[PDB]
Amino acid sequence: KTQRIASHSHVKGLGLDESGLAKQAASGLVGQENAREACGVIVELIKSKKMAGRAVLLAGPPGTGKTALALAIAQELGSKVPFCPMVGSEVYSTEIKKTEVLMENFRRAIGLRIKETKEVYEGEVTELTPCETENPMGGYGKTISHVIIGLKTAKGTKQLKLDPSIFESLQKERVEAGDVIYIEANSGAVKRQGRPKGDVHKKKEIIQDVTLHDLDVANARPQGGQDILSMMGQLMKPKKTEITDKLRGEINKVVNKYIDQGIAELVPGVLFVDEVHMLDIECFTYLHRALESSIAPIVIFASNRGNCVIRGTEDITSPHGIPLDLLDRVMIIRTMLYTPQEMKQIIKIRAQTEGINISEEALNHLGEIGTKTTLRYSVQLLTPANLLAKINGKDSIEKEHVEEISELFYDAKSSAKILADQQD
Amino acid sequence: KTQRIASHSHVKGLGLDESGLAKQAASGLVGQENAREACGVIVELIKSKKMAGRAVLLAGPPGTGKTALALAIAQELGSKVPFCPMVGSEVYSTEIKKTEVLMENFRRAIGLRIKETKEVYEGEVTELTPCETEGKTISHVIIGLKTAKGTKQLKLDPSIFESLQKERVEAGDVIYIEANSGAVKRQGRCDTYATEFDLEAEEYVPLPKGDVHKKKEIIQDVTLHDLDVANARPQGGQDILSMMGQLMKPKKTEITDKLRGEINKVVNKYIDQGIAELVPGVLFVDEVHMLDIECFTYLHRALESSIAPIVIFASNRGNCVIRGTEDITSPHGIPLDLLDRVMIIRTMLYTPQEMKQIIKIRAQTEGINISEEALNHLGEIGTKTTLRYSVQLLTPANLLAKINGKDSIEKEHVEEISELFYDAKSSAKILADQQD
Amino acid sequence: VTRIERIGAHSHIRGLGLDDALEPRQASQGMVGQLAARRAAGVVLEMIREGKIAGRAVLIAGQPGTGKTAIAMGMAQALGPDTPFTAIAGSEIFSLEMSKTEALTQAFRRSIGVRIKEETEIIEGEVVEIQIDRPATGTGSKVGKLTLKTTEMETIYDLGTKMIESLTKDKVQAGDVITIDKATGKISKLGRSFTRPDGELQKRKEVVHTVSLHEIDVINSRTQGFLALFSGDTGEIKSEVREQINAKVAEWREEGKAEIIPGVLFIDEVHMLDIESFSFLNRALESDMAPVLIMATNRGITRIRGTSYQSPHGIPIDLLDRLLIVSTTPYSEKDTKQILRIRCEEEDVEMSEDAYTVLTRIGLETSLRYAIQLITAASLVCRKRKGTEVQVDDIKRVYSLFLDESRSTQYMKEYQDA
Amino acid sequence: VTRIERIGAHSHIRGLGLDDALEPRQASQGMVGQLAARRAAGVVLEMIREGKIAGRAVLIAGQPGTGKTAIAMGMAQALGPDTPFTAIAGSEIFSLEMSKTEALTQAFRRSIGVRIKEETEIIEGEVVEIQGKLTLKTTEMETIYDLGTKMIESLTKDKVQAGDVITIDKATGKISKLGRSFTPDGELQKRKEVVHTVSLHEIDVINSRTQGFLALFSGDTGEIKSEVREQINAKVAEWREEGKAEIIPGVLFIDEVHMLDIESFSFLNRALESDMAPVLIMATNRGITRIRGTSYQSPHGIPIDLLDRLLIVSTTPYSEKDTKQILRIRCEEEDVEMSEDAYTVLTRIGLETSLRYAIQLITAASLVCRKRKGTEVQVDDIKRVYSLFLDESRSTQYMKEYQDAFL
Ligand SMILES: Nc1ncnc2c1ncn2[C@@H]1O[C@H](COP(=O)(O)OP(=O)(O)O)[C@@H](O)[C@H]1O
Ligand SMILES: Nc1ncnc2c1ncn2[C@@H]1O[C@H](COP(=O)(O)OP(=O)(O)O)[C@@H](O)[C@H]1O
Ligand SMILES: Nc1ncnc2c1ncn2[C@@H]1O[C@H](COP(=O)(O)OP(=O)(O)O)[C@@H](O)[C@H]1O
Ligand SMILES: Nc1ncnc2c1ncn2[C@@H]1O[C@H](COP(=O)(O)OP(=O)(O)O)[C@@H](O)[C@H]1O
Repeated sequence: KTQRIASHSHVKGLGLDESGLAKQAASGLVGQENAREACGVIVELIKSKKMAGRAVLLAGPPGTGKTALALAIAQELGSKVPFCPMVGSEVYSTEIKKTEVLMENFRRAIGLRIKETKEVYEGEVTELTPCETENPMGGYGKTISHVIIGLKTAKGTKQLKLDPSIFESLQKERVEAGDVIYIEANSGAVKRQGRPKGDVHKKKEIIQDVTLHDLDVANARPQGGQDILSMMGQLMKPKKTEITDKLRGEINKVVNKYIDQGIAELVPGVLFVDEVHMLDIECFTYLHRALESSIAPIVIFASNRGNCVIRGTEDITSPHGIPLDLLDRVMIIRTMLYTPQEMKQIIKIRAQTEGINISEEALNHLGEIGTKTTLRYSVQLLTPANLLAKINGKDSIEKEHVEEISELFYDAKSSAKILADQQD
Repeated sequence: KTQRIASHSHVKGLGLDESGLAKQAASGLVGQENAREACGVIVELIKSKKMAGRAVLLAGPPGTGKTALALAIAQELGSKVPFCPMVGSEVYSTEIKKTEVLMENFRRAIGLRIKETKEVYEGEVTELTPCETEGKTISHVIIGLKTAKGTKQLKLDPSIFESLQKERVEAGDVIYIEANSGAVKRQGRCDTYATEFDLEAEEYVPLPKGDVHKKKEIIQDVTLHDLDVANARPQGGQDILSMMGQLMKPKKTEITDKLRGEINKVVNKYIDQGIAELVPGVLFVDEVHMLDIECFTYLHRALESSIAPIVIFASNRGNCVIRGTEDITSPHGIPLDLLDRVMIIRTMLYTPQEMKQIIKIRAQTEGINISEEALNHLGEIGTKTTLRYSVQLLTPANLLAKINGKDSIEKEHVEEISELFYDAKSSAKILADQQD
Repeated sequence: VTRIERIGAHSHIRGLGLDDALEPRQASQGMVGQLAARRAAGVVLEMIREGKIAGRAVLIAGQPGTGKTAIAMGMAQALGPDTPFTAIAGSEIFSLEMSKTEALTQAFRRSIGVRIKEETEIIEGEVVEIQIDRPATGTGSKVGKLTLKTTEMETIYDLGTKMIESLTKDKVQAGDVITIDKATGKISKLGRSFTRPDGELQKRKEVVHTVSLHEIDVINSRTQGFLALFSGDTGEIKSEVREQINAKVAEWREEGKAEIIPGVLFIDEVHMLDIESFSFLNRALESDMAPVLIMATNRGITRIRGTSYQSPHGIPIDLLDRLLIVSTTPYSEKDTKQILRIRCEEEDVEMSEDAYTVLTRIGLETSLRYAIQLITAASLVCRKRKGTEVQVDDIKRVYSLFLDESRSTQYMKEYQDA
Repeated sequence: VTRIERIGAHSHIRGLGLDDALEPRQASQGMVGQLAARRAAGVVLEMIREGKIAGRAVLIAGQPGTGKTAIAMGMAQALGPDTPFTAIAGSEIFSLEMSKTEALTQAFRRSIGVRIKEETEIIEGEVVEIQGKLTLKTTEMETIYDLGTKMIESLTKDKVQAGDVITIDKATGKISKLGRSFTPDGELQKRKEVVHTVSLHEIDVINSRTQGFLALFSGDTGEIKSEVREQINAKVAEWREEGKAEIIPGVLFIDEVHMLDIESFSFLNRALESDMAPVLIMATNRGITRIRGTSYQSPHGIPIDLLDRLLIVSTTPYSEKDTKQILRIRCEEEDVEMSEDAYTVLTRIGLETSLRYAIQLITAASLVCRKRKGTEVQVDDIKRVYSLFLDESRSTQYMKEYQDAFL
């Protein structure tokens, strides 16, 4: 019903022309012609899939719309290409080492599409006896490792054989005569307590989109068909670091075994690292070889400051919080500053998605107060003015409403002027 | 199959004369006569076993080769005295605290010597029906063993019989048995069919050769650390499906009150009965100056103990800031507290006349002979920068000499390869220009 | 259809070109220029492939953009199959779970390897089986018979009583490929695709399996799979590896039953590291069993982490004296255009010679890596133009949109933040 | 035959010689000098033997080489066997998996002992199967024991054979042991009155589910604070009211306290103000040192708040005359005789160099004496060892080169 209005929710595409030209106003995105024309080659780089391991850094003043532009890239590539946002502060973890998070980000970024053909056997369950215990050696009495279970379906009844481990796993769960129980080749237990159309034997092709990292965690810890592995399923390991040969060599080898068959198809991902100037220098050290990797997906970075001291060095300062060796690898992108005209236009464009009718005079005043301090302030003054208009009974926002709302809340720069009075 | 000249194999130990004097060049070791006698006293201190907790120190510039001298100390005492190195970077551990690590090392040095006669009973197992029986159980076991050298009969206890029945055992199978009661069992080890098919799988091996009863004398030395860690933990395995996957082996810190007292008492009883003989260990610490001050203040109090063995230290650098203090500096990177009570051994750089001699010893140790000209020029390159540069340059000179087809090394090969591999001094000269 | 394998930065080169006289070619196996570092890489490569010595360290030094890592990549690809090669990063050894020393010596453990020569009996061929063993009045052996056919000849012999359980668990049909092993394992193939016949009637398969040093893990741990797939707990207990592992490997060596194969360790960005690891590298190399390692340092003189003193080449003198440094020179202007051409051939890009001249001037004014990033974005613009060859105007517009660090340095005059 | 206990620095002295008048002897148990330190150590040691008060702290001050640790080890042996004693270094309390308060708290608890008197009878001996009546045999005598139907079902599952030594306790304990005869003692019927001295680990057995694991290693992290006071102090308090058990005080020694965290100093306030707590013997080897973690200058590297809770006993450096006497005492350690002229050179070196160096000169010279095939050391021997091994003050002069300073 309600989209919560994240303010980033309204987008379609970059609005670029079929010939590559950037339209002035398209898809609610106005301005940053060099940025959109610069990303038009990036979306073709990700769509081409031929090249990998190339990073693109976005630079500019705060509030230039680089995050919304990256979201426009993720929405332009479609829902099939995974997009995983991250910040420089997210890599810090007590359980995980600092390098392993950045190491697995490339795994969660890259998408995978697997077609799994499964056979399902459903119906009314009719059992005869269980599997009897056996003495050591001696040949015992045979009658072991064969489970006779009949299934009654509307199409007919068919008797089926099952392994002793399957019935041993179903013995823990409640089993009664006349209940619908789903049986699959995956040794999964699906039952219904208290209670089947189609043939007894079933086959279906289930197309699933799974990231590589999900296969890494699911591969490290099995689903727990065994007793002890099911106890490990009940008690969750907080985190564990995967070895390089398992994370890369083995899983990449079996994935290559699924590629030559043609059933599974691999798709490249997009790794978005925001506020990279706060990232530690160690993640840059590993990020060198991470960017030199052949299977590493394209990475996007964002720099909110011109120059900063490198984390952990405490002495050497570098532009954009990135070392020169790493800054040479990334492709710098410069974003233009917004003009007051495109600010006055983007305020009205924002008012369209918000669903609030604003008069042109109030748009001009919001453009003035937005040019005086910041655009984001005028963005935050939209809702209180309309709410005050609903309280006073007005149908639309007026200059007096935004005057009162702007009078109540103090500006950040004005508060900075009031600050540092050396009192209390 | 091949030793592959691992590290430096030219050190056979001190090999000093019985008169006590040290030769100029003996057993591949050239020079360091004062260090030769200084390390010749401590080996007699360890062989005497009169003192416990002594401290040794090696003071010398980097490149003097005092670590190889410590290897000569280890080779002179022999394989009887336990010797293990401890680097200064291994003290820091996430699961085990540094104090427990150093304590575990002090327990690693000292060891026990147990002389045991190994009685091996192995061969085809033919199980006769037990005679004793009656409130029934087993209580008696009769197992025959047949080999090409003869046949014997051995009686076993019901507990060992259950240890055999734990695995799969059938009639006419070869089994190994030790006096430790451990028995390696293999189902169907003998070569037979009798079933008309070869698909029985298992292991098809012909009847072994040799006598059934094997009497040997084996002297096993076990460090006290493995005894404390082995006895502190239940040390069980493969008897439970859940516990083997449940135990993560956190290696938590042991308690000194119960464990050290218990192990000390039981070892005292074992050595009082004459079964075991306690032998001291040797601890050789590297980069002692890089430890934290807490490891120092725990280190001196730890070595002041009567149960602490002799420890050897080495100082690879001069006066430096103490780790963790960030302010107070002390000579040799060690505080004045621990620098006292530790013996000091002088190690001085070699004169340039021994460069060609050491290079010659490494050359004849590698197995390749070099010409006098290549030894003079290579020696000049060695004394011009450092000995390690020439010693490490000895191998590629023989490599290029073998590629070109020459049986020996020539001055053109060593002087030609010297320009390809830059020494650290020249590499430091090309740098510092603040370029690129 | 496609292998879905994306080409990286160092994936353009395959192998390392060398000659018997140690004369580097102008362009060999993708490597262009750096004749000194090529010959040095051939010397250390021949020395590594010799396997006669172990424990030697070789360091390579070069400025950023000189292609120092690609040489080690060519050494890794040209090292040959079945040769253990360990590649780690300077920051990868830092972990909260395990200590940096245990992780470093764990890499040294993964570098070395052991080759064991064993021989087993493996049956290969189809399976023709008629099972009468299912029905029985009483308890019996229910042996039955078995008929197998192979292109060489056919064999007919009875089924096993111990393996009939594995035969009932696994899928066994007419014309299905199933291989029975002496280890009593389950290994089978697809018989429906081949039959819509291979092997011998009786044949033994002797395979030499290279055993990594990870055997220490399965020896110490209760289960081999858990700690092999993920890190799990920390390393093995002290004094256990030397006693049990050195004793066992001492029983394997010199007896002719197994041999020791040293590996290659590769550390990246060693300029920034703690002094504890630098101190552990020396004694780790002085150990009896140590791999031959190569480390790459791009930066110049830099302060080492953990201390306030600035060591030359970002490494203390103790470790610098322990290894030999091989310095690499930057690429010449004549070799730059050759690198651009071989990258055009590797990436299937067609560019005009004028674009190689202007882009070569860009390689003279700015680092070559930035040009390698310009051609990739320029090829897509050439795809937008629909032409089959890149033009100077397209790559010029790409140079206009994407600005280099040296070009974007003059745009910091805005003073957005400080 | 080499016992674990060996000769060492502090291992040559056994017990602390005292008198009824508390006058330290000239040479007592291998201790010469420090009459004030030995007398005050005897006063505080008598305070430990009385046990009339708890939560006391004694700090000894002096120059390095005055035998601070030797006095503590001397008082440790004079405390008597079968008494809890805990001496831990300042760095032992640091743990990554454990809090800094847990290690110090357990250091205060483990030193306090508890004496419990329990009377239990133990019947142990061999086993003879007779068909259910088992005949128990011993070397001294042999008796017949009749068994009902209760223990038969228990012995059918357990492994019991004729000749095995079995120990059954009227506590209803059952212990099976090896025969230890072909590979016991006393009597079969005996009433044993045993006084079991128990440490404060009762907190650990009550907190933990099983004491077997945590008895062999430090194990679990910090226990709940309420259990150590309410439950433990409640049970022990009721045991004091009933009179079953009697708590015995103990000594807690900490060395090199100059370097410690301020959190430990702030915890020692309540540790000393706690109801039950052992006496504290502290040894500080540095007069003024900055406390780690903060920038401050205070005597003995301790805060001024805790400075008034310690009783400081000053020490004096040993005279040149007493050095020859204590060295003569150290000559009896290795059973090596020295010439009369050797004590002049050894003491002369001990005047300008640390005493421990002179302690190592005799032991290091005795080996060269063995290489000389002589029965007594010579002046040339120690003069040669002085050239082989030099003191720090001598090695500092040769460090003036500073070829590689690593700076
Ligand atoms: N060109 C644009 N078109 C539409 N909306 C924009 C544009 N630039 C910025 N915005 C809006 O401004 C808001 C804040 O942008 P912000 O994320 O602060 O930019 P940056 O990431 O560059 O700091 C976003 O919610 C976005 O909707
Ligand atoms: N007395 C000696 N004669 C000849 N070579 C020696 C001698 N002592 C040491 N070496 C050489 O020094 C090398 C070991 O040096 P090392 O102890 O590692 O130096 P550092 O102590 O500076 O690290 C060995 O390879 C050995 O060949
Ligand atoms: N011999 C070569 N031929 C072609 N390209 C090379 C060669 N050597 C290096 N490169 C290029 O250099 C890039 C990697 O440079 P790198 O080794 O990181 O430089 P540096 O070691 O100075 O940081 C690769 O993308 C590769 O295309
Ligand atoms: N009064 C004494 N009598 C006998 N031996 C002593 C005496 N004082 C000190 N020592 C010996 O001196 C050695 C070094 O003492 P040390 O621990 O350095 O004292 P401190 O801790 O006060 O510096 C000890 O092993 C001890 O045996």
